Amino acid sequence: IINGEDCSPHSQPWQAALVMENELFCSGVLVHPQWVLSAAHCFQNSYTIGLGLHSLEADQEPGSQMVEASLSVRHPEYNRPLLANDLMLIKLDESVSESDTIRSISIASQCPTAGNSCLVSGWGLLANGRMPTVLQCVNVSVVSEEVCSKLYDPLYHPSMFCAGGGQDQKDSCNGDSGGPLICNGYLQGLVSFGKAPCGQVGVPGVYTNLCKFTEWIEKTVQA
Ligand SMILES: NC(=[NH2+])c1ccc(N)cc1
Ligand SMILES: [Zn+2]
Repeated sequence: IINGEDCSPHSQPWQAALVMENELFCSGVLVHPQWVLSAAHCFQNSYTIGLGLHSLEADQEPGSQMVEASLSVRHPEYNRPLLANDLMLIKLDESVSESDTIRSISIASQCPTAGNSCLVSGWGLLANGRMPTVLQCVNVSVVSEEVCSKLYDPLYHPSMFCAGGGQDQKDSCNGDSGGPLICNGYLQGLVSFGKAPCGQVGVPGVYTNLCKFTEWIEKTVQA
């Protein structure tokens, strides 16, 4: 997250983290007590999801569950077109509790609207160059489908939407992938990609257009 701040301790209780060896590579979103939503390019044969964590310290977090899983469904249309349909559903090895630091969120019912101020959180690279210690928070608004489609032509696809790109250089970055983008208390999208370096004036970051997969996500979970 570039030019963000420290989220209020557990202000985003749906936020999830994907960890490999000793590091952290992606984030996710708890959209169901047994299902985590993330970005397809974060695929892994097996996962280790950290929930209810303001900091990546399971010890400093009394209320946090480091669950695991292995079943993950990538969208059939991922990367076709290139970078398109970037979303994936990870099924937890076990349900989770419904606590005050771990809560599932609902997926945006309607689609993005330009200028609509939203919020994105994650543990990716900071405004400077490093890894943060606690979840970062930054606010970015949605860009008209016109500006977005033109700015990223031909990579732009209906399964994506831009946000940010303002002169406040607020944007996402490596490590924030899969992170959640909330608008009006709803999960509008997920961190997908964007031109590097991050935080370029006029170059908003692209996210997954979840409103265009509401039917698929449901269908996939109920089977
Ligand atoms: N928002 C961005 N510029 C971005 C998002 C994801 C990513 N992997 C790299 C850059
Ligand atoms: Zn805490």
